[PDB]
Amino acid sequence: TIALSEIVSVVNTSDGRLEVFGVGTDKAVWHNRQMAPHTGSPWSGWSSLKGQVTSKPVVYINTDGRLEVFARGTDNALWHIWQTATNAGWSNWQSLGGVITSNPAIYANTDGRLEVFARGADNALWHISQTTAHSGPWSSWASLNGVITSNPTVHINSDGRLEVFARGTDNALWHIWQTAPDSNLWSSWESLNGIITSDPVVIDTADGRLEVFARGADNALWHIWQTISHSGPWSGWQSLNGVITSAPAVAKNCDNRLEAFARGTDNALWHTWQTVSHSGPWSSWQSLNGVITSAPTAVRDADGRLEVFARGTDNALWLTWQTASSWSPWISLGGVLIDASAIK
Amino acid sequence: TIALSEIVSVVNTSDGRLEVFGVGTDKAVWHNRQMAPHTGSPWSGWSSLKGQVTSKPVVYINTDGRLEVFARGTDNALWHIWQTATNAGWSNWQSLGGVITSNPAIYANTDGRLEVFARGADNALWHISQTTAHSGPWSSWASLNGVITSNPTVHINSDGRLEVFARGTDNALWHIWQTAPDSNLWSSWESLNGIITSDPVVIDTADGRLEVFARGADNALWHIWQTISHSGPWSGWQSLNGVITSAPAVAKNCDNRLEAFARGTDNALWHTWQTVSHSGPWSSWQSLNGVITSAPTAVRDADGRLEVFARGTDNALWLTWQTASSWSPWISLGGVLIDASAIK
Ligand SMILES: COC[C@H]1O[C@@H](O)[C@H](O)[C@@H](OC)[C@@H]1O
Ligand SMILES: COC[C@H]1O[C@@H](O)[C@H](O)[C@@H](OC)[C@@H]1O
Ligand SMILES: COC[C@H]1O[C@@H](O)[C@H](O)[C@@H](OC)[C@@H]1O
Ligand SMILES: COC[C@H]1O[C@@H](O)[C@H](O)[C@@H](OC)[C@@H]1O
Ligand SMILES: COC[C@H]1O[C@@H](O)[C@H](O)[C@@H](OC)[C@@H]1O
Ligand SMILES: COC[C@H]1O[C@@H](O)[C@H](O)[C@@H](OC)[C@@H]1O
Ligand SMILES: [Cl-]
Ligand SMILES: [Cl-]
Ligand code: NA
Ligand code: NA
Ligand code: NA
Ligand code: NA
Repeated sequence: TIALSEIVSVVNTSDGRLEVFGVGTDKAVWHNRQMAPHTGSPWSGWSSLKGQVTSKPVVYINTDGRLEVFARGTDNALWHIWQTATNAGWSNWQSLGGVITSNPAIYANTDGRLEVFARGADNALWHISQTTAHSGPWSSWASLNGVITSNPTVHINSDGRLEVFARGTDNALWHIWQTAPDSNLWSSWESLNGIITSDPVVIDTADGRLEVFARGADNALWHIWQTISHSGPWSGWQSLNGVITSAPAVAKNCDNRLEAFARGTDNALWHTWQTVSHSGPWSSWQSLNGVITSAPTAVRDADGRLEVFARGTDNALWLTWQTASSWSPWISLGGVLIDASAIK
Repeated sequence: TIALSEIVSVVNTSDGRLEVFGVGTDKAVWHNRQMAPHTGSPWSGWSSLKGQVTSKPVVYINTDGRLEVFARGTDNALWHIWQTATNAGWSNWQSLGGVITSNPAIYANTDGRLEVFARGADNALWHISQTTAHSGPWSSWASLNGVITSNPTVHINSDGRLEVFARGTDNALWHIWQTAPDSNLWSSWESLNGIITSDPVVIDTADGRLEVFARGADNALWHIWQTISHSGPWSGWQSLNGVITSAPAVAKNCDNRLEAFARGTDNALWHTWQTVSHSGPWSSWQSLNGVITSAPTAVRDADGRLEVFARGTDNALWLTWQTASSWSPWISLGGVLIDASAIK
């Protein structure tokens, strides 16, 4: 099992609007977007992209600005749907085949080719990629092996090498990396040790280091980071304390200070942030209230403010954001969302 | 002729350090970099990359994080030098041949291939590109025609199409764009009218629109923007007032508010900024003091603060940056820099 998942995928679009993707009771993918590129913009409301999915739907932005959404289908294949033009209309759902047993994880190679990572029936990590920048057709499926028990997460190093993170059968954090940008050549799997009870979250720091956050065996938030830009050795695990009842979400303030969000024991949203600078010590955990039934999802908007989404007790998506002094009261974006995570 | 040029090229590197490139009295390219990814970091001091150049040296970051510097040689060919590894050592200077009559202008295509633009002996716009992502070999040279009387500037649209801007023989702003990302297919040249007396500066707004700044016939700062994301029609010219005696420089605050810098009639650095938000009205012009002998060069650092470089009366490079309340007093980074601009 893993800590309670994020309920939506969010992106800050090429025209600076937040757009959220979730799963309805009907197992279709629904999306909601800001009208305007500003904190507190009015929202479209929920509209259906249809499909029938059995994973979290995961949006990624192509290097040409076109959104593309990846999800496991009811047939256990990887499916996708994409904008035919930047912030315009959508394709039909198309199958990329395979059989997958996790949420997909996506990143652009330095050459503009999306690469998708997902667990297989064998609990190994599999991958498939665009054969040309921001376009089909796609490569054959292949395996990067391992034995994983969490959803995988991918990020790019500051030298353009993709790196993937996942929990192992021993409940340690494991990782594997490209040996060169855009490559089909990967490292061996390596253990970063620890005992983790959530999906891992990966972010690039202002100084080009990967930093991974995960819930610990004690339900505290832990983190570990590359000690040199795009390189090991890693720091070894450090606790950020708290007692959290969901997966964490992490985003960068516009001054690059990291901020972590998670559900607390009182079912409120809690957060901890770097103080002073992106090199600064972490704050005490503080409450942002709400009563939430999912992990929070955090994103920086076009005004450089953090916005956080979470499911409420009514199964609506609710939203709070940074103000000059504080955070805004929770508002409802409505909808009825399910946790469709392929791993729970 | 054109307004007095920027003296350096600056980048925020893949490990969040500012690195500045200039030309010495010896016509070699010199560089200076922050030790640490923070406002007020100590600097390396000036070190030589050698070469013998007759343009502003222009640094660009490859999609794999490797810096690459482009300059016209004393032989009037395009030359370049690149990091062999991300924030590591440098190649030898290599010729990309051709004959050019402007500073080079560089952007990455969505597929990771750098494309370089420079004026020819015929005063047409010429271009050359990497044949593969972040690597040689390079394409043949070819012309995009036109007749230009300023250094060209290139930016990518929010839909991944490169667009180039330059002053025409009629002193209007002209532009030309790719018809598709990564394409060799371009539009016809189109006039945006106006009368401009500086190189144009181009920036992408938070909402995915190109906005161009240039000095006017009245030595005021003017600007014009795409009215729709990655699309015409354009806004038509609007004055931001001031009386400026250098080219302008523009950067984005970490909340995406645009800020323009230029030398004033008193030879001090002056600036004007968007107030409230990236959609907000522009401030009155205010002084940041100094006595400068170049256009300013503006960049946002890893702490989300603007830093501005300018040549002093002693021909040293000086530096001021945003503080909580104000701006820091000018400090000297030393060196002896010349304006090597291929167009003055
Ligand atoms: C990232 O996991 C950190 C874990 O490190 C382990 O070595 C500790 O025994 C354990 O403490 C209960 C932590 O959860
Ligand atoms: C973020 O959740 C907002 C919640 O606010 C709570 O105070 C309400 O009782 C409850 O009302 C349905 C909401 O779910
Ligand atoms: C994201 O919300 C989608 C839901 O919208 C609701 O308004 C519908 O009643 C419901 O259809 C049964 C959908 O699941
Ligand atoms: C961008 O140039 C704006 C120019 O627009 C011209 O139409 C004006 O006559 C002229 O006013 C003196 C401005 O410099
Ligand atoms: C940015 O320029 C700083 C200048 O400050 C001036 O106040 C000094 O007189 C002068 O001293 C050499 C410097 O060039
Ligand atoms: C960027 O500064 C480079 C200059 O460094 C100076 O210290 C040297 O005297 C001078 O060599 C004649 C260089 O041009
Ligand atoms: Cl668990
Ligand atoms: Cl002039
Ligand atoms: Na954006
Ligand atoms: Na905060
Ligand atoms: Na950077
Ligand atoms: Na300012």
